[PDB]
Amino acid sequence: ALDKSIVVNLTSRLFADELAALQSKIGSVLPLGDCHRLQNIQALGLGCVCSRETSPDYIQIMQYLSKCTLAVLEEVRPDSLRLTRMDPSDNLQIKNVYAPFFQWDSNTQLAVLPPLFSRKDSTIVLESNGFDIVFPMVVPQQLGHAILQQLLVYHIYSKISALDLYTTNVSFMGRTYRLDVDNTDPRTALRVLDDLSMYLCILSALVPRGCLRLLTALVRHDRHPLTEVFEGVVPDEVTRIDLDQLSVPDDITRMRVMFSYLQSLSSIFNLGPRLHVYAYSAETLAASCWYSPR
Amino acid sequence: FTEYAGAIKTITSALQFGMDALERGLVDTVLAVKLRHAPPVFILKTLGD
Amino acid sequence: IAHGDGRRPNKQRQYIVMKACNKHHIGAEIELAAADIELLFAEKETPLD
Amino acid sequence: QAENAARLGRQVLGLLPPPTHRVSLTRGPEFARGVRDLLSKYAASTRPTVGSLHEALRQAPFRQPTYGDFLVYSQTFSPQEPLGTFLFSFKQEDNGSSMDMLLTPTSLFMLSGMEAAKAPQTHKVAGVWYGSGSGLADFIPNLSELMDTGEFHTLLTPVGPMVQSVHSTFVTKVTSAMKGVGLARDEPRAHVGLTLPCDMLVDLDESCPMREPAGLNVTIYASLVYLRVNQRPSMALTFFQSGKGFAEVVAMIKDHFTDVIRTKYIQLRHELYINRLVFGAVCTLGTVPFDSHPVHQSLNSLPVLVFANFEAACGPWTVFL
Repeated sequence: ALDKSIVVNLTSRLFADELAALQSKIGSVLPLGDCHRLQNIQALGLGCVCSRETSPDYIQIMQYLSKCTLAVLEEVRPDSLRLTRMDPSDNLQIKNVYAPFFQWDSNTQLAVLPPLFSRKDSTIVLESNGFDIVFPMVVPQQLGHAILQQLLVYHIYSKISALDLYTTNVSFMGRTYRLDVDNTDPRTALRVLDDLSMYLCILSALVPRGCLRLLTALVRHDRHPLTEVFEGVVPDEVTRIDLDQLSVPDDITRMRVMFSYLQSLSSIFNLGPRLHVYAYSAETLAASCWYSPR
Repeated sequence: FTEYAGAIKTITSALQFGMDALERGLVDTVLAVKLRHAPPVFILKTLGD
Repeated sequence: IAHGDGRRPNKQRQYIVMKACNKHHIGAEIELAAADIELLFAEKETPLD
Repeated sequence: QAENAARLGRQVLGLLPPPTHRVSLTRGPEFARGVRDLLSKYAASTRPTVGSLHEALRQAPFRQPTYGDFLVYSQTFSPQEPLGTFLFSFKQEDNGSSMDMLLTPTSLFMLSGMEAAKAPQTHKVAGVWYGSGSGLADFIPNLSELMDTGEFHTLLTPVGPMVQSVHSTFVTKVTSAMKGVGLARDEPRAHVGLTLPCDMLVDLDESCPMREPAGLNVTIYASLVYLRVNQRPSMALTFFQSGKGFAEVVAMIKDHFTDVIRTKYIQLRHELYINRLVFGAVCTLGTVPFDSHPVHQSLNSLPVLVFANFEAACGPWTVFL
C-alpha cells in the first residue's frame, strides 16, 4: 500500500527556545504547499497568506485552506521537522493540543479554521531562519459555523460605521470569546457578502404567504421558547404581505424554489475540509478519524 | 517472451537511473558543502599573513 | 541529479532523434563517333586494318 | 484441450478479491507474517535488481470500477464515437423493459438549439452526426416545457466515460464506467481516459502568475445553464476544471456567466414568474490527478482533449445563482 511522510530540510540549527514550543505541540495539524517528501520550511507555514506586515483577511486565509494538502507532525528533531500526511480517505490518529481548549468525545465532528482568537498564541516565530509558522485551529462544526457567522456579521457592521460587544463576540453554551480583529482586509470578506445580497433578496421575492400568515397567528399570543426574537410584537412588514388570499398550488411552486436555493447556501457557508471522528480517547487526547475533502 | 524480457529491460534501466542519479547527489552536496565554507582570496589572503 | 532543495525532482527523460539520408546524382557524357564504332566489328586482314 | 481449460484455472484463481485476514489463535504469531501490503519501505542495495524487488512490485492496491450496461436506440447514440466521451442518462418514465436514453455532450448541443458562435467548432460536427435536431427531439416532447419550469437538470444523472460500444443496426449496446478508471476492452492492459471537446471545456486556473498551492486533486465540474435565445428557451452546458474547493468555484462560475445572468433578467421587469428564477446547476463529474497533462487530439476537424487517470465520482446537481 501507500506511504505518506514529509521530512522537512532546514538550513539552520534551531535554538532551545523554539524547540520547546514545537515539542509541546507535537501532534498538530498544519497545511503545506507541495506533495513531496523533501520540502522547504517556507511552505509549512500558513504564514504565506497570513503575515505580520500585510493585513490578513481571514476569509481569504480560509479560502486558501481548502486548496492545500494538510499534515500532522511526528517528530521535531533539532535540524529537520518530520511530518505525516493526510489523504482521502484514510483513518489517522489526531491529537488536539489546541490552546482555546474544547472537549470532544466519540462520534464527534470537526473542521479546520484559521487562528481567530489569539494570533500571538497560535503563531510561533522562528528568528533562526526568519520565517514564521502559523498553526491553524480545528473546531467542531457547531462552533466551526458560529465563528464564520459572527465574522460575516462583523464586516456588515464595520462598513455601516463609515460597538464591539455585539459584533466581535462568539457565543456558546457556557463560554464567550473574542474574535481577533485589529487589521483585517474586508474586501475578500465582502465578495462573500456581495453574493449574500444576491441570494437573500431572491429569497425575499418567493416568500410563501401561508408561512407569513402562520406567524401572524403565532407570535401574537401563542408564545414559544424559540420565537423570543420578535419579543411579542409583529414586524411592520409581515402585516403588509398577507393581504392576498391563500391558495395551495401557488405556494407549491414557491416552496420548491425556496427548497432549491437553500441548497445553494451550502456554497457560501462552506467550512474547509471536514473530519469525521469515530473514536476519541479522553485522558490521552488522541482520536481516530477519516479525512474527507469537500 | 520478447514482450516480457523487453519490459524487464525497461524497469532495470528505470532503476539504474534511480541509483546513478543519487551518486550525483553525493558529488553535488559535497561540492556545495565546500562552497559554503570557501571565502574568496582577497578576504583571506591578508588574514593569512 | 537528486538534491535536497525544495524544487521538484525530475522523472526519467528520453529523446528519440530521427535522421534521414540525402541522395545525390552525378552525370557525365561520353561521345563515341559512328566512324569509330563501325570498324570495331569489322574483319581485318591487311596491315593497314 | 484441457490445456485451454487449465488457463482459466490459472487466471481466475489469480484474479480474485483478497480474502479476509483470519488466522486461528492456536497457530500463534503467524498472522503478522501475512501482513505484506501494509509494509511500505523496502530495502535497497548497492545494485538493486528486479530479482531483489519482485516482492516490492508484487503488492499492489485493490482498484476496480463498476461498469454500467445501457441498451440504446441506434438513432440517438451516433455509431462512431472517440470511445472516451462523457455520458448522461436522461430519464422521463419507464415505458418498456430496458430501452435507455444516453446523451453525449455533442448530442446535448443539438437538443439545446443555441447559437453557432457560442460553440463554433462542435456545431459543424454535431450537425453531421445528426439531422436538423428533430431526430432526437421526438423522444422528449417536453423540451419546450422542461426548460420553462427548469426541471431538466433534475432528469440527468452523470454516468461516466465510455468503455465499449457494440453497435448493431437498430440498437446500440453501450458499456460505460462509474467509480474509477475503466479497463479498455480492445487494447489489453490499457485504461480508457475521458475525452472532452476543447470547445465545451472552460479552464479555471489560469494566471500569468502575476502563487497558488499544488495538491493531489483537480476536479472536473459540469454546468448547465438555463437561458433564452430568440425569445425561445434553450440550455447551455459547459465544463470546468479546477482544484480550488467548492466554496471558490461557485463564486468563479458566477463571474464567468455574468453577462448571461444580466441579459436574461432584463426581461423580468415586466413578467415575474417564479418558475423562471432557476438558472443553473453544477455537478461533480469526478477527479483528475494533479499535473496530468491533457493531451490534445483532432478528429473528423474536431479538437478533442483527453485526460489520463480520470476516475469518476458522480455528485448531485446543486442550483447556483
